[PDB]
Amino acid sequence: LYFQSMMHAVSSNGANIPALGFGTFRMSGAEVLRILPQALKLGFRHVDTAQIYGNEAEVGEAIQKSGIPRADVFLTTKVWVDNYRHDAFIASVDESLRKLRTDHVDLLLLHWPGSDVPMAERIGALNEVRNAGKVRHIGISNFNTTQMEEAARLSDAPIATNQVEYHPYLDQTKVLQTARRLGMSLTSYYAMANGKVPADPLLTEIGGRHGKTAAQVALRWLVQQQDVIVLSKTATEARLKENFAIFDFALTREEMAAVRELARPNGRIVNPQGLAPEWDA
Repeated sequence: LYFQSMMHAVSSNGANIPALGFGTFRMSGAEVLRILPQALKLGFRHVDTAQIYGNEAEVGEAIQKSGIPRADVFLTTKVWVDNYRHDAFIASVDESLRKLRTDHVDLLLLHWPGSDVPMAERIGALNEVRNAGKVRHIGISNFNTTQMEEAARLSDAPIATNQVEYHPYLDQTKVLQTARRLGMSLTSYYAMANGKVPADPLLTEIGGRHGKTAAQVALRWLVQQQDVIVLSKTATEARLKENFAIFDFALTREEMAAVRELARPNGRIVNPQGLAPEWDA
């Protein structure tokens, strides 16, 4: 069918997030200024950044210089945990918008659940900036299922997505099931599992069958799942074009089950003490 070879957007409780995004996590400012313009030319329309990454300024510059109308880009940033108290929260959002050279972001996330600031205060501030017209959609990041349920319950506005580490080596069964019940999506980071993916023999085998790399296989395995969005880090023009070409093909049912078997109890890469929650077991 005509639309099955094209990138989809993912219904994310009303947010419609493009299934593949340009993630600026792990990217320097200079890397962003070089590569993001090319990404946008090539056809990327979802850009993901955060206060803590320190590259919002360059994201803003790159988008502005691209000549892509603002309304055509889906732009996400994240509130850093140091900015969680109400007044710091509101101020940090205005500051992000100055760096991003726009009056609104499409999506604003709480970056991590771990904080002394009450959840309802953070969720309250998310809703405030949404109502102010500074944020179109609100969401969360690295929340466990208990916190997802709590966020959905406390928030007047729907929670669009939970952005979490997700790759073949980390099982997200419980998180996905909760997301789908609550109507939110899951946004994946670390699809490549810090280099494990290109070295995986099973993924290279499946990739071979389709004329695709192990990397494209992992990206496809994510993007082929219902309600899953994937962020890619492309620090060179070559990975850029490769990562984008994942709507060409589909994995068989058996290929999907096999990639799912790669999950390991020690597969999680990102686990900062204090910020990370008690992950679902």
